Amino acid sequence: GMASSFLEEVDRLITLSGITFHASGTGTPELIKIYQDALGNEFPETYKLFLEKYGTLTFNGVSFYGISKRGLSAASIPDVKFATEQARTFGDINKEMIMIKNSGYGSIFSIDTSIIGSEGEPVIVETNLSFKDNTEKKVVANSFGEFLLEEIELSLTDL
Ligand SMILES: [Cl-]
Repeated sequence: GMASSFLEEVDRLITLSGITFHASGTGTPELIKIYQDALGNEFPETYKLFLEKYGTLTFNGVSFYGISKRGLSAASIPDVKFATEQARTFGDINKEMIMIKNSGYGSIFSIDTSIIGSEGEPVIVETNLSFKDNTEKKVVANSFGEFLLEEIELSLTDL
């Protein structure tokens, strides 16, 4: 299914691609457990697969957050614990959301563990500057895996 074919597909696409993908490479089963416990969230299967294989992934300056090289000592994005804790402190996302991408000002992308898509995983939501005021979310992808594949596909057509 989608989750069992996810890593093969991402690799197939990175292989075809001639852009450089920057991956921390530092995700491990132990660190995945530690991040989930710290944030208070279960990570969806495609996100944990991504964490284990890539850790983080940045390409064309498009950055998908995760387990950075410094791990618990990360002091900036693209570490997902850093980003998520920070956003919660500032009210831009809540305790059920895991921040995974920030495409310029006022556009935050999260795994929403409270909103399930059609593949048994949490969807990706986009939230903006007024989230702390109105809590509105926009669904922008059916799962973490599908979101990442969509953005890598876009890189294969657009400069
Ligand atoms: Cl890193």
